Amino acid sequence: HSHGLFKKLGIPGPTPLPFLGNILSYHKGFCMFDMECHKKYGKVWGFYDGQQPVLAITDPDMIKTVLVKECYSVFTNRRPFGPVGFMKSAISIAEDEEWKRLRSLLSPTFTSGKLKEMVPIIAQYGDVLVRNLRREAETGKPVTLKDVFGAYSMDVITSTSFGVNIDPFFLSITVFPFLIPILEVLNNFLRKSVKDFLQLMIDSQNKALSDLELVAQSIIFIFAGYETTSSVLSFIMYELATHPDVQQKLQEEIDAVLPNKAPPTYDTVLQMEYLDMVVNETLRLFPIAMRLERVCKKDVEINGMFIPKGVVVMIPSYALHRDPKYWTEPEKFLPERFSKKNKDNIDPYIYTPFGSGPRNCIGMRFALMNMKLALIRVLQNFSFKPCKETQIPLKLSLGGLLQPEKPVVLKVESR
Amino acid sequence: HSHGLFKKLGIPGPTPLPFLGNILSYHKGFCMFDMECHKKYGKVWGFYDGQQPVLAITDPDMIKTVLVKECYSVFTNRRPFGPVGFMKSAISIAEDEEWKRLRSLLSPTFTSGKLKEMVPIIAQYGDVLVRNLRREAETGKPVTLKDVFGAYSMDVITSTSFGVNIDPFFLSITVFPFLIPILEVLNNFLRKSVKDFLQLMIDSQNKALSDLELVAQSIIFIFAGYETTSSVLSFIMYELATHPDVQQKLQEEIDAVLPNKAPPTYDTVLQMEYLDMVVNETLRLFPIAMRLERVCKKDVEINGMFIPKGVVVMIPSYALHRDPKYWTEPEKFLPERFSKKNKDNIDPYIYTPFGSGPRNCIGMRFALMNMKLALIRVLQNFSFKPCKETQIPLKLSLGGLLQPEKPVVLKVESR
Ligand code: HEM
Ligand code: HEM
Ligand SMILES: CC(C)(C)OC(=O)N[C@H](CS[C@@H](Cc1ccccc1)C(=O)NCCCc1cccnc1)Cc1ccccc1
Ligand SMILES: CC(C)(C)OC(=O)N[C@H](CS[C@@H](Cc1ccccc1)C(=O)NCCCc1cccnc1)Cc1ccccc1
Repeated sequence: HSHGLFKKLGIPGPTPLPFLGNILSYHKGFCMFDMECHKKYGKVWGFYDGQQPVLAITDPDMIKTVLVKECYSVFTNRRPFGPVGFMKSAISIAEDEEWKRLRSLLSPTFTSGKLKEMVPIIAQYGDVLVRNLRREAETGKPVTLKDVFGAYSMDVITSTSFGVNIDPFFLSITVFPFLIPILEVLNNFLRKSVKDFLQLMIDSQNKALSDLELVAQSIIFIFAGYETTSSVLSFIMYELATHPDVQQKLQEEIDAVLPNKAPPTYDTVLQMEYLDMVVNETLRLFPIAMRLERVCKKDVEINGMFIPKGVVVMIPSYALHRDPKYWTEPEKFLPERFSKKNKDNIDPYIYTPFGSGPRNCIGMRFALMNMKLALIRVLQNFSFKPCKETQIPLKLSLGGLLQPEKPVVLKVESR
Repeated sequence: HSHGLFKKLGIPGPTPLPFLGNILSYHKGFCMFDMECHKKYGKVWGFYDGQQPVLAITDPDMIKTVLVKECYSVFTNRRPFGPVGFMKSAISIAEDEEWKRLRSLLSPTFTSGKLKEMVPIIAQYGDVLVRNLRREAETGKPVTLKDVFGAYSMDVITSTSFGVNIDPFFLSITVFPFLIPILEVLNNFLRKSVKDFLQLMIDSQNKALSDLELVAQSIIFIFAGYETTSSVLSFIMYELATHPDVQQKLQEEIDAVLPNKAPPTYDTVLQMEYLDMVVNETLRLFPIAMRLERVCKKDVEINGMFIPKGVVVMIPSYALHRDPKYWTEPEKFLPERFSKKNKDNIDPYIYTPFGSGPRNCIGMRFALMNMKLALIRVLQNFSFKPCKETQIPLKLSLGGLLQPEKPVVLKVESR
């Protein structure tokens, strides 16, 4: 009863089936579906997540309009996600004025000054990461990176935020979004554990912040602080192993900036350009968000195109990061794309690993620093080679979230 | 999990039961529940329609703030009603900017000029109403008013709007509002019959109006144009029968303005003050809307009182129309309250039979004229006396909508 929206507007796209819409095309993942649609319809197309119309845009100006120019006015909130419960007060989930309050309350936590305070604290768990790698390296045995990276990722998020130091169904959500309010009325490790980030959240309480709403942000920061950091670091070391010349050229820069295995400081990390080039190129190949979404809260006509209320505007970050119309040989791992000689030829609204506009990743600078502090301390001590069980080429998880199919396993040799 | 909102805010009210909230108190109707709550907690109280918090206000300034001062900004929409289907595009149901468009598109239909055009058309069915009453009067037999009034009400709405001339479950809606989106995906006499009001709706099409959205307004105008007119006219004739002095004093004014049973014109109706006093007093005793509601779309602090987002602000029109703190002997039918000697002592935010602010009854002036044109032609020919089966005193429908329990039946005598 709503599958004729894009047909009325003259917007191309795949023909939706009743109830299901176009979800059956997700059998190859969100990424392959966006790449195929981008090659079939061009700059703009639409589809249906069940009965929910989703409009996809690939025009950099139109992307700037949604993410930056018309953020506070029209494209303020993402697709409604539930059931969440008390997590509705989370900044990544809150909407409209409730989000505007949380954004300002939590913004001063990721400043250039607050990050510099965490470098002396993070430098501890970097050495634990090396010494935990030193054990599984002297013993000739392939290492699951996401395990030793996830242990480092959780050790950082619990101390930077609080100070603690320690060593299948969403498919029906899109088909049955009417069942989301159902589960809300159908209804703890942290609801009392909360009873630094945690400091400022009470120091931005001295229009203040609640407590159940303080826990919700802490849980959110623990999610993204754990899974995103470990998953990207795994993606990086796979590329460094499958491209040994890049791994060595990176090791040469680390030793030049940090001789005698110097401790990586805040200022020494921002000086390494080839390290940032490797991180940015890996994030181009593997944008863990895959997609950026905004809900059209009222009828608009952006860049000469009518968009009706309720439509979910989507930006296919993965499909744009691998578009041959912007990247030469887009499947190859080439960090020289982000060299200061070639960095100018990159549209910031085509390359969006952290989003754009007022609602981008608030912890972008923290995530870049955390991963760079991890790579520096690890590559200072070890080199990485592919193993017999190393999945080459690496398959992406055909499911929902952006992960490798088989875990990344490489050989570790101590320098 | 949300029954502590008014307890946190220090707002009094009845203690809600889990899931049900306070709906069990509706066993005496919305009206008796509001009257008892108004006497128990005073100016402001709160309750829960299941899990939905509803705040009741009785302060005229605070009522003016919600209905008039902060309408476009905060209190723009009513309680979400569903499942409606295509009727979501109806002006009484539409929200935010969609309603603002429909209001302006349909406003010029109820001007003082458009009503004057319908007086020569309505005057036809007034004589049919008399001649249909003349048959059941020469035959000594009590008449069900709502039947002969409903036949007149439908004959007017179909010709004024188009030109055609022809002679149990909502309880679960409040407990299970999560089931409303369910029924929406679960899914005609007028969807093709539409294929004057109907004129202007296409003449306000020559940012225009749709067609399925044109039918939705036509159906809405047929609802209120049928049930409201007949129900109030029944309430009026009961009061005129149970107060024969008022019925005669009204008959004297009608014959003075319209001698020799003159045809009631637009200008002759607005001259009769005692007729308007009878209509206004009946609407005080019987405000068919009972309640006025606005959804708080964002946190506000109106008249020194914090109100959170999502709360349904409610104005108990019935309870305020019978408040002894504003009306002396509020249960008695006394049209002299609206005399030009005493009309000044009436707060327009306490007496709201048609609402107030930008979202009041758009067909207020049409309804007043339609009923007055009906009373004039009927009282010119007949007098009304109570019968053996006349329910004296009249009981109100203890259920949902404001109706009499037993239908109003009176004796009719031709003058
Ligand atoms: C490699 C690491 C990360 C990447 C690539 C990444 C990427 C993203 C992207 C693409 C968005 C959406 C931007 C948009 O919608 O325009 C986002 C949102 C967000 N990210 Fe991250 N993220 C990373 C790590 C983190 C970390 C460590 C945190 C720590 C708190 C974090 C917190 C958030 C929050 C709170 C939001 C929602 C902000 C809002 O809705 O206002 N992310 N991230
Ligand atoms: C005795 C007769 C009537 C009474 C007492 C009455 C009363 C009311 C009241 C109290 C409201 C809500 C006002 C508010 O929320 O502030 C309303 C709304 C409305 N009424 Fe009536 N009404 C009557 C007859 C009619 C008629 C004949 C029409 C013909 C079209 C009509 C059309 C509407 C509409 C469309 C709305 C919603 C307006 C909007 O939401 O913008 N009503 N009425
Ligand atoms: C992706 C899309 C649009 C198709 O549907 C959605 O699932 N919507 C996302 C909401 S799920 C929720 C995760 C969660 C909450 C409670 C318990 C378990 C799990 C969340 O709010 N997590 C935000 C974490 C911050 C983050 C994550 C990744 C990278 N950097 C930062 C909203 C969303 C989507 C994409 C990026 C960010 C946020
Ligand atoms: C009352 C409350 C707040 C507790 O819940 C609601 O049921 N909400 C009302 C929505 S029901 C709908 C009626 C209908 C639609 C399709 C098919 C069958 C029935 C409607 O939109 N009818 C508006 C008709 C205009 C009118 C009616 C009466 C007097 N004058 C004008 C919204 C509402 C409430 C009170 C007054 C006006 C509108």
